[PDB]
Amino acid sequence: VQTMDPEVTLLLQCPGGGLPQEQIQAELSPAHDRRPLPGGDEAITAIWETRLKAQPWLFDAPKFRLHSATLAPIGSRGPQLLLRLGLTSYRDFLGTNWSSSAAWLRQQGATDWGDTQAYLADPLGVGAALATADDFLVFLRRSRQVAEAPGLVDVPGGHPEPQDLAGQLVVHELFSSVLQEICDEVNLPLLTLSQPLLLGIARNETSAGRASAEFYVQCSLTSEQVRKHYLSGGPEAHESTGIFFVETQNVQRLLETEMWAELCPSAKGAIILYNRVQGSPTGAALGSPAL
Amino acid sequence: VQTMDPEVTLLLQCPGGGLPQEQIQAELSPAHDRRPLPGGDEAITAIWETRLKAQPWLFDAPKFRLHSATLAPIGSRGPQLLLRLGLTSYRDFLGTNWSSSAAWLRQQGATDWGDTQAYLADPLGVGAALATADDFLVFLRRSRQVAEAPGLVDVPGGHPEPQALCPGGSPQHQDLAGQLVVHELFSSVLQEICDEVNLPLLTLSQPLLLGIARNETSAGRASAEFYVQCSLTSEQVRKHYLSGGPEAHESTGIFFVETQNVQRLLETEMWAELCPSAKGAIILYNRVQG
Ligand SMILES: O=c1ccn([C@@H]2O[C@H](COP(=O)(O)OP(=O)(O)O[C@H]3O[C@H](CO)[C@@H](O)[C@H](O)[C@H]3O)[C@@H](O)[C@H]2O)c(=O)[nH]1
Repeated sequence: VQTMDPEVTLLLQCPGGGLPQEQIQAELSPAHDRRPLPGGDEAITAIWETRLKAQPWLFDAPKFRLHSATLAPIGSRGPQLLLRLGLTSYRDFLGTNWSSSAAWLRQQGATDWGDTQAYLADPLGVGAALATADDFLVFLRRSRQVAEAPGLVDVPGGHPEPQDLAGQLVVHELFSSVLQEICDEVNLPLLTLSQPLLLGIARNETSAGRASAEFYVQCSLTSEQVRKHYLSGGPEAHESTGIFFVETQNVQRLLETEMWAELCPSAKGAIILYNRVQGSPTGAALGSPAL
Repeated sequence: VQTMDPEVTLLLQCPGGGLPQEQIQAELSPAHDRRPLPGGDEAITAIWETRLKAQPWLFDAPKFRLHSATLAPIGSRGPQLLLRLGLTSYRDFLGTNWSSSAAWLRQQGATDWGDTQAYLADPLGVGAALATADDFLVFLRRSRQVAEAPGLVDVPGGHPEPQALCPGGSPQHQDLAGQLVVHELFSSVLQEICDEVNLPLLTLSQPLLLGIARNETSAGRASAEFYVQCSLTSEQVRKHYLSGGPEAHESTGIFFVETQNVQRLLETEMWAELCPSAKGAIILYNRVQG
């Protein structure tokens, strides 16, 4: 499903209102992993060592890989969504998605396996349309020290990391990770946050199609209280350089403004899915039983 | 009655031909319900929470409980078959028949009440040998997201709903008339075929009951197995099933087998793809319909 702004495409769009954790299953399997490059993965090793010469402190972290997502039959007795996930890493991401030869990898991939992403790490990111009690969406200015989308506008992010029921632990890890990041980066108490709702999955084409799962999260605080909580942490309590707010009523028309050029690809996917899927009621995160 | 597959036993085999709906009566009574477990129904509650953690989409719904069945001599006035039914639920079903203690429950029941099923929920399922105009039986492959027998090949079937006779909810035995219950059993069969195969009701004949088989992996849970004919051919049936794409249904494929092969069906590698309840339907079909 192609959207406007060619930086962004939609892999998954959930039905209206979004989907809760309880209606989602995950399948985590080696069959969902990246395919070994044509040929040899030491090309990844070469890039990793070429970087790391310039930045010796770089560390490789494990990530979930998105292979595919399938919506179930409308109003069915099973889960409404199945996520097929593999394992990948930051090292493989730098060596494939962000490598110069990334364009070569997608063509050879769709040729060989009939899937452009077959030779790409495709780590699954997470993002959130965080809505305030007085109906604003929260945005964050990225610090200029980052190589990816420097100085641009973002939404609260995250990165889940790997640790029947196995699939539910993964589903749980994904949903928990967006709450954990909102608390850490925006400095909000967990009590003030609703249970997240998945809105869909968007692909960043500037990243050669890395997907990001986009969630809706409601905050019981007003836009003024959030800002205070954010600032009260001080410059070192968050890795963004500042926060601001846009009325939910103005979010739909937002792409007319000069702000859209400020937004990073991930945040765009979040806004687009928010406008299309919209929100629905959920209770306090603390009121839901943890697994 | 040993059926020959240790996964299947026959509780009842109908005459003919199979029995039409007009010849069958149901009696509901709280005496046909499950006896309260010695430990308690709290053991059922613990198992329910555990199953929900793995599959949150599971829902508890009321079910008919099969207690027993009795045939009468043909020519006798009134029903030739009486089904004695209780009320149970999907929660009780997972907490008893699919409990790890199931074998221990069947023993306690045998000792105490002289009935292996005494402490088991035993919801009554329905299934259908569905023949097409060009003489194939129809088969469907189960999803992996089901609570039991994931990924196995099955016949059309499902659970009759007591809540269908009294939409008010929380059903009592006195709220459910015998003839309406028998009707719900026969109608749930036709409706399952319509919903999962996307076949029009007008193409389906009135189901004939072949008998009742037990699923020994589910600790003897019983299913009623019906014979139903379709006026459409295998090809047309496949087309109907295919409209809407793979996500039109939760089943993952439709398959056809010649009725002549059905007789020998379990000398074939197809047999090893079948869940127990589908094995029950084939064994009764072969025996009652040929
Ligand atoms: O009350 C219910 C009923 C169904 N489900 C779920 O929806 C699915 C419905 O499957 P269904 O086929 O209707 O019941 P099963 O118990 O899963 O399957 C058994 O019952 C069917 C009809 O009796 C047979 O065809 C199958 O072979 C037999 O395995 C179940 O797996 C469950 O996941 C519930 O959560 N609560």
